[PDB]
Amino acid sequence: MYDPNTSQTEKQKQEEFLKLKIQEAFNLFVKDKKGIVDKREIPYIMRYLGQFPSEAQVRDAILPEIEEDEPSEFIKYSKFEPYMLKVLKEREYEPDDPEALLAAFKLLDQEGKGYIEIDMMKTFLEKQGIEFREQETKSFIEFATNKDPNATVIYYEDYISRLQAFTDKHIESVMKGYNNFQVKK
Amino acid sequence: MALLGKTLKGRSTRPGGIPQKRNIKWRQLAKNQEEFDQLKQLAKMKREGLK
Amino acid sequence: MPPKKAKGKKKKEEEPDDEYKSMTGADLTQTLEKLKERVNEMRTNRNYIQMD
Repeated sequence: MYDPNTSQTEKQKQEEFLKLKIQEAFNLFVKDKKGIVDKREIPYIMRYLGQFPSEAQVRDAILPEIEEDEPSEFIKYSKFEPYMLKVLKEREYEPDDPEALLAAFKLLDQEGKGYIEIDMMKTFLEKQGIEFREQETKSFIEFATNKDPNATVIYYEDYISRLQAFTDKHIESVMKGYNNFQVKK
Repeated sequence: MALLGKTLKGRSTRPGGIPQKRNIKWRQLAKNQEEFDQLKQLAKMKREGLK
Repeated sequence: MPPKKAKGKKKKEEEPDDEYKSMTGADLTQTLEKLKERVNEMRTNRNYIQMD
């Protein structure tokens, strides 16, 4: 997305495009007044900016930084755009290497059979680490199993490939227009 | 914080005579960037004539 | 463990001073016409030889 080793003009163009994209995402989450968005939507926007921050990371670091002197239920665009820009430039919460996901899944699959049981995945996601909600697990099972109602096990390789392809397509679509975008004077 | 003597200076280079010149090349910056901005661009467009 | 690739300085390549830096626009349209069809003379030689 944002290239931190380009020309100064390219740097300014990338920064302006990222600011415009952040503004568009903020507007998509704007419901009552422009410039204020719900706190719960803070991580969600990051996922369109290429960041996949964890709940603990956002609660401990993202929320206190975005929050003003006093705790507010709504985050203003003034404190949202700059923090988002620096986070995206630093790529702090970027999704890990797909090889990392493959290694994690193979670690889950002790026998290395290339598949994981649905119940095993549910137990891992609901009992270890930050437990998912019921809808989170339902969506993960449905989409890992390509929305197959008769699926009994999930093949991690193809699910990871599909998720990575979808993420790349989404990133390119959200980045669409950077070639035609120009620095505003 | 100041009682250090690790640094060792270099040599005592001998050179001699011919001194500095006068003020000659102060106004030659008229076309420094322009040529670089022009000579580079004069043929920099020689590549869309390739794809 | 993952040996994170070093954040080596990007290209910002200094454009080589090859023959591509010679003449102005009109002769670039002429050179255009001079390398616009044929290189597919060669690609089509490839294609026909592959068909044979």
